[PDB]
Amino acid sequence: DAQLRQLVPAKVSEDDKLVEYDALLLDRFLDILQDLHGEDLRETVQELYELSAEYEGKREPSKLEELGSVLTSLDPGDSIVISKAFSHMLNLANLAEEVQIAHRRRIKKLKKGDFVDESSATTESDIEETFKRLVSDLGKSPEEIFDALKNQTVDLVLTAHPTQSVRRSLLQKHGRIRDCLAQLYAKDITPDDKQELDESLQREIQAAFRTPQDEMRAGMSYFHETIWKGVPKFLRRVDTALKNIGIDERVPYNAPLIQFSSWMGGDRDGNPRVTPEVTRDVCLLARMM
Amino acid sequence: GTVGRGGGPTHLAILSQPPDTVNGSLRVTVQGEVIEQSFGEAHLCFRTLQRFTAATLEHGMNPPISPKPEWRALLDEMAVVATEEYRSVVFQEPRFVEYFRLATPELEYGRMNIIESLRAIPWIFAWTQTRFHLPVWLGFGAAFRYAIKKDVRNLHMLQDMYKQWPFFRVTIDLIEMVFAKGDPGIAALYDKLLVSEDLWAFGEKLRANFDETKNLVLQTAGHKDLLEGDPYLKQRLRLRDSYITTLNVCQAYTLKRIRDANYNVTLRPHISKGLEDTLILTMKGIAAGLQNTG
Amino acid sequence: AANLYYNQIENLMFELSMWRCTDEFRVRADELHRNAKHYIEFWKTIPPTEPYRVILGDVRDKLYHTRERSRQLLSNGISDIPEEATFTNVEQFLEPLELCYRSLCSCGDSPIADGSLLDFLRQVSTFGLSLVRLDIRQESERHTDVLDAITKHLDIGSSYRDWSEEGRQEWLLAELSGKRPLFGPDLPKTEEISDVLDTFKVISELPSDCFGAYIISMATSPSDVLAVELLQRECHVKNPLRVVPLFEKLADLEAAPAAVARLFSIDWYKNRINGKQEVMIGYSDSGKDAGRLSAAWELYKAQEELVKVAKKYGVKLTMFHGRGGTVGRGGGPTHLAILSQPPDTVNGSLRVTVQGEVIEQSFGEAHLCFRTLQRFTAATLEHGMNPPISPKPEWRALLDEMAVVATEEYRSVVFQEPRFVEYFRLATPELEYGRMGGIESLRAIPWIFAWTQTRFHLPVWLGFGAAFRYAIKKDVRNLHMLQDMYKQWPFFRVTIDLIEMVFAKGDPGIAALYDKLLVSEDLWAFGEKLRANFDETKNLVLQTAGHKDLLEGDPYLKQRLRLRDSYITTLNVCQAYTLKRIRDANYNVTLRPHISKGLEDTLILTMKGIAAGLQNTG
Ligand SMILES: N[C@@H](CC(=O)O)C(=O)O
Ligand SMILES: N[C@@H](CC(=O)O)C(=O)O
Repeated sequence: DAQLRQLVPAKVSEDDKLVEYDALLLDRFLDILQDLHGEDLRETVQELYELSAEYEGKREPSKLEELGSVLTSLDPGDSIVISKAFSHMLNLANLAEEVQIAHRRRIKKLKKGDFVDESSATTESDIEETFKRLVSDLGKSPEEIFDALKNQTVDLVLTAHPTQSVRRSLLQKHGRIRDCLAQLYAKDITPDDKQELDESLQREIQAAFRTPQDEMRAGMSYFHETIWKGVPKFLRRVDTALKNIGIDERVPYNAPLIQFSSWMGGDRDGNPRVTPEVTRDVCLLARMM
Repeated sequence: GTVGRGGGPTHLAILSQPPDTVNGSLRVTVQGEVIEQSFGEAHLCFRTLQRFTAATLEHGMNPPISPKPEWRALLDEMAVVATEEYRSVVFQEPRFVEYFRLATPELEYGRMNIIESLRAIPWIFAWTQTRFHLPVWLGFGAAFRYAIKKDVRNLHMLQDMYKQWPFFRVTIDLIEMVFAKGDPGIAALYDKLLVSEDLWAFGEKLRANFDETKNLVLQTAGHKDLLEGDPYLKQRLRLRDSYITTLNVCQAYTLKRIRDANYNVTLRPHISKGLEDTLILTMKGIAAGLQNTG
Repeated sequence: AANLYYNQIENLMFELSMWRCTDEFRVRADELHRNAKHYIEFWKTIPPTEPYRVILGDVRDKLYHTRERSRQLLSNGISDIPEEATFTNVEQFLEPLELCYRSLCSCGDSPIADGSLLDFLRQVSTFGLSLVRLDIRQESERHTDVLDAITKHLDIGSSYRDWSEEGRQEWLLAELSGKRPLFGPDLPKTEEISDVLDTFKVISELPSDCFGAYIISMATSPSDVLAVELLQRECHVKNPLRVVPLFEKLADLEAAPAAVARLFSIDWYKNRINGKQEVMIGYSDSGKDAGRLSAAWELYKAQEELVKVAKKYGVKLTMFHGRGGTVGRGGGPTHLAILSQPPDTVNGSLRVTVQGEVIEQSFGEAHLCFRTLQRFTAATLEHGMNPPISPKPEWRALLDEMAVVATEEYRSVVFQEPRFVEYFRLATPELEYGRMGGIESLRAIPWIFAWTQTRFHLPVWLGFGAAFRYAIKKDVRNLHMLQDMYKQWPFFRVTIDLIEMVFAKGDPGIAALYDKLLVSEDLWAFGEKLRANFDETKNLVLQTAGHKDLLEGDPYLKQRLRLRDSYITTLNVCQAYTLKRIRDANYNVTLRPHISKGLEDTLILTMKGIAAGLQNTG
């Protein structure tokens, strides 16, 4: 299970659980692999994993050739299963990262008090910390901050995924995996709750494992999952930060502080598949959504 | 760009914009390979919206320092040197394109899957796949080497720039992130399997460039190791590498099995209860594993 | 100390037989006729007609009891002698002596007072009750470990080691500003952590006259100093030791002035230090990081900058010179070395390491001892009223450039050559020094020791070669500038003089012998390259000095070294072959039948003999 622990021997924060998340996900996925394709398949996948984890430990080129002698001996059908498996393991590792990042508690005494703090989420200023530095270090007034805020726009332009457009229902499966991971390590979790969260996690891992208009609909998937509700949640936080520097007004609700744009079905540069009809379609799709 | 990294690095990237280039109006591409990390999880979405909003507001009530005259002058010269080296490899080597078509899956990307004539996304994609990342770092090596030879005090000036000038710090930080996603040993494997022997010397020359450039980048950043200042990112990348390495080896041999009609393999009897489908799976998985570079 | 005073006080008694004294003195001697048991020669009952003997006889009794109480407390932890029967502070000791002094002077006997009694008063004032003040030194990281265990036990999501420098300062200053105790036996302690805290405990229980500076090795940051200040207070050191950062690496020196300025700007620390600060530099330490030339020039400049910081904040700065510098040579060369300090870096307060390999030459013979005290005292006084010339702008610029070249050459050999440590372990008795990481983790003393033994001295000269070569190539008139600097600039002249002295102790032929017998032949090309560097570096040093031969300007030292060499060479040859006989199980020798009436013992003898022969280098 561990060996991961040998890849990454130290914790990076006291609430660092990333190795544990990965060991858990890997352990359950391998059981699922065995259930679906047999113990021999599972043992081969497990062998390849050990070989490449050994490679990460010292980076001997001979370990890559051991990897190759196994991989090159696989017929096409086994090659698909193995490459699917390691792709899915990567997806699970990224879900674990997201959970870890989402719940890494802020340590204020990690801040250096300079601009390098802004290169990491562990030290960057949130919106109120930004307000407070502008007031105390730059002598800006809360009215000046409020006035600039009212007139500002952040415009985020969504572009298509260059390799994989992920459908909304897969995103939901991924969110349930994340939710199970987060709850499984909660403080006073009951044994039966934990048992049921484990069984839920196993079934969602398995469910997940098993045209320009299409690309656009896929790419519009983040609005319903997070952005639709995320935008007013953050704007409410700006209001809270405003009160805490002495501005009792909320940000006016029609101020375009945040806007979203899109290239999906509009960028025809070197892409004859983006036709005038594609453009009409994505405009109607967006309005329907 | 550095503003396209998402995560925390985007925050300083925005603040590092030249003074008065934001002025209350930020317009930024959210790259497809980054959108899941930027918006997939609700807390991360909130924090993406927050850092764009906060950095936009702060910039231009708080522009970054303007570069010292000697910093300007050194970069003006380094830019000439770096462009010359980059162009001498990418456009003026008569066999570069040939090597490019062998050493990377670029042709197989460009018949499915989504040099002056090549689009930028395939250019970045091809060298990302083989963990070599030539488009991102090529030219830094000659530039840094030139600068330290030109005047021995430029070593210390480059380090002051990295410490003091947000533009230069975020520029180096991105190179360092991409080097941490690189492995010239895996690139060498693509050469061994896919590149004719008369081009192996060329490939090895590029990898010596990779290594020298990496060390010049580390020296400018004051780091003994990659991502020394970011152990959180270093941990995340380390935990990805095993799965990506497996897909790399699989992709390299699969490409040889697809391309070379005379490459003989001994199959083992079927284990599980086209090779192109495998190639496609390795491309999607490797890209998912490496996300944003340059 | 008590024994030395006790073996001297009877001589004062014998001599001060006078009967004339002041009314105050008579009063004091009349009492003491009832508030000679223990004595060395002076056995008789002291009559009241000898008042000075009555006073001094009571001092003798206190000194005996002081000596014996310390002997018992040391030997069996316990003493039946009450502290009130002893001298526990130097004021108690000085009082009756100064009484004797003023009484004699008041009665017309000031010539007598200015004899042995004055000598004795100066001894008490010089040596106190301890002879020496003891410095305590410990690594910064060991203090960080203590504070990490303490904060981790607070269970607040993170601990001291995680925090940024600014975060650490914030926590330290809130602790220091507050009244809340830091401790309780509620603390899980490792061995090392108990050692740190028990060290402070021992300090807290002993007289404050016993101690000098608390030195922090590998110091970088204000928190390093505040951490010790906090731990001293919380371990109940009632009179805390002054805290002295030792900045070792070149990057640490570059950051030292801003670190010291931050400390001085902190109200609690400013109040704590009462207008005084000591900072330690370590020449051998910094030369191991970056090469000797670059360490020497960066140390010159770091002291310039520290003086500016000290002046801005109104603090009296004392520089503590650690081993390896020109001030550590002893003899005459030390005199110019002190005078060569940057302006205002001395300011009436010189603190210098007396290296163990130099102490015999500095103090063993009574005339040399006198002349050592004299040159330290004379040069210290002169420097404050006669600073050396400040360098010309072009000298600084050239040195700024040479330092980059020299460090690059030094580090390319010592840290970048993949097989350097391998070669180092073979060509050198370094591993055998320890028996009885790489170079970064290796201490500075073994580093210098190892190459001293083979007469190669690589740590001292490596990097001067590339630097001089670069300078001469860059502009043909730099050779004349380097020679003008040697002629006109004390800092540059003493720097080069030390290098020339070390070359005079070197022999690449002997070093080549160690290679032949001990180094894999695949590394013989490497050693040969180093020896070619040795020779080129030596000749460029000689060119800078305007010398055709080593020590051309010092025939006295040249004669001395030449007369040692034949014995040292014998020990070198013996050590090289003895190392081969110890290491290589396949090395065959034909013994001759035993001549006179383990090989490890011979190895040890050669190492001690060679070190005694070569004394100080870098
Ligand atoms: N987006 C991260 C890297 C990654 O997640 O692949 C960064 O730019 O630092
Ligand atoms: N201490 C002498 C040399 C020696 O006696 O070995 C010097 O520094 O010149």
